[PDB]
Amino acid sequence: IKWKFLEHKGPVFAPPYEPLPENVKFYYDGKVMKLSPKAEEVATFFAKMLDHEYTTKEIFRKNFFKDWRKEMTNEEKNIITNLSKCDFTQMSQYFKAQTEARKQMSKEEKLKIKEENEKLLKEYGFCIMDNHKERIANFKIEPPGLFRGRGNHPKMGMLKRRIMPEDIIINCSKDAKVPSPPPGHKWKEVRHDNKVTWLVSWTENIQGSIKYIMLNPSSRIKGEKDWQKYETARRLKKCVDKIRNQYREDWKSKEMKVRQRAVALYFIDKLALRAGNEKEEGETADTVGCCSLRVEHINLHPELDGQEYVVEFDFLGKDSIRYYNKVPVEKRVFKNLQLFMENKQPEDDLFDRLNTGILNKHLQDLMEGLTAKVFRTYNASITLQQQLKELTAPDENIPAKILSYNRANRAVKLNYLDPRITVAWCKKWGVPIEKIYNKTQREKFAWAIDMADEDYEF
DNA sequence: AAAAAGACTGAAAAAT
DNA sequence: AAAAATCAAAGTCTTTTT
Repeated sequence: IKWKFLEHKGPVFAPPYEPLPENVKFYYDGKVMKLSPKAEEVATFFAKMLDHEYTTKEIFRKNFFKDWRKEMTNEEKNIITNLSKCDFTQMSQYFKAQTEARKQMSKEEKLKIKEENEKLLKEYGFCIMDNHKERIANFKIEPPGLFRGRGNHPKMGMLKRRIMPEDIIINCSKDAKVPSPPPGHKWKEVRHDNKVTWLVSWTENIQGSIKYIMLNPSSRIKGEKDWQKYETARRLKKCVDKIRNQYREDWKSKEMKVRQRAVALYFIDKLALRAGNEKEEGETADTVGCCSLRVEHINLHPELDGQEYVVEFDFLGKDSIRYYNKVPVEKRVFKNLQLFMENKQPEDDLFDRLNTGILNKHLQDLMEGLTAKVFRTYNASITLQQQLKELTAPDENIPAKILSYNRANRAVKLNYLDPRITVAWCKKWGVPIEKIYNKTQREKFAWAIDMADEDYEF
């Protein structure tokens, strides 16, 4: 269970489309052409992005072009058949202009809207869960627009539709006043599931996944998970030795399987690679993680740059960010990597008999609550802790120590670091927490800030 | 088993 | 005064369906 009482106001739907001004025009093959409202709206999306690289990608241009056409009238389809013939320049000029306008505004102008914004947030940015009011992270529904997929996402440029109340599922307690939908509408459904943490959800049309409206990080519901998250990592700390000794043993098994996971566990532990869940071949942008590494991403070097037994990792991880690395591994690991590449083709899984489910199942068996990602938290937290002891100058000046903080903070993000660690250091050294964590971080880390002392040790 | 369904960081805008 | 400086996709992991 996640709560007992949950009463909130529902989402803020996207502002309705504002038709272009008459003077603002669109040209096709030199000719002028007034676009159907729907076709117009979609075109503005593209127009506002002509100043962006997205518009230079062929995947984007095509995905946009096709989707735009599905919204055109029958005649528009007949005419507009070449993107290269469409002229969005004037539309583009307009929006840029509009943006300039908002920049060149009176303080009188600026303040009004600023207060306008405060009225929405005060009303729709909070909810009541149990005894207290809580802040909501994202209370507005994602506006329609063009999909900004990262990397070579095969769907970038696709049209994200406008979410109606009819697509919205509301969640709140049974005894709560149900938020009423916009006049003339209905929610998709209303449920009272005290097992989930979300207030609102809906299915996004581009990938068919479910989007949710949840609470601020400073939430008890959120905060509590984070607290639990670091605890789990602390527990790994104790069992890591036992764990490292076991997979270090599995490196010599008569079961490539036992060996496949062990090696992967190694990299994860040692290099902090991500689990690597399989992604839909042809529906997503190809990035990989540990378990999903392919033969082609690894290249072994018996000896290299004076280094002996080097593994040359070269692939695209999360967000299509390239991970290149030369890693001197332990012999049995290096060799095992040869065994794993034997008679395989590049386009093949390195860890053919392994997956995140399998791996995590094993980790769980080793310690309840242990999943791959825990190694990233654990590795990051411990490093900062130890680098803080080692680098903090015991007779320092508040600002330089903060440097020490950065230096310690170098070899190691607000996500993989038990905040209590920084909370401890700041007290022991009398460095105001305010000096490291800003208002919001203090908001978010209030729990670590209050339940940890100069004596804290991750 | 495994797929499918479900529940939890980048980058752009805003804050002399 | 003005200008220059400092939200939502994409993963992981769990639960349900097949």
